[PDB]
Amino acid sequence: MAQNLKDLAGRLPAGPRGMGTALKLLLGAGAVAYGVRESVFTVEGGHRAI
Repeated sequence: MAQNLKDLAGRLPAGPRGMGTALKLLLGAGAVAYGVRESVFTVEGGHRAI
């Protein structure tokens, strides 16, 4: 008896989405945080910086 067979034809151009966006966003946030931290330094008491 005839059965159900799915038939997909043609391809739509594009890339997979969703996971990539999340990862990129996370990376950007981490980079920004890292940059800010690098910009700041602390000199503790009794010390002096040149």
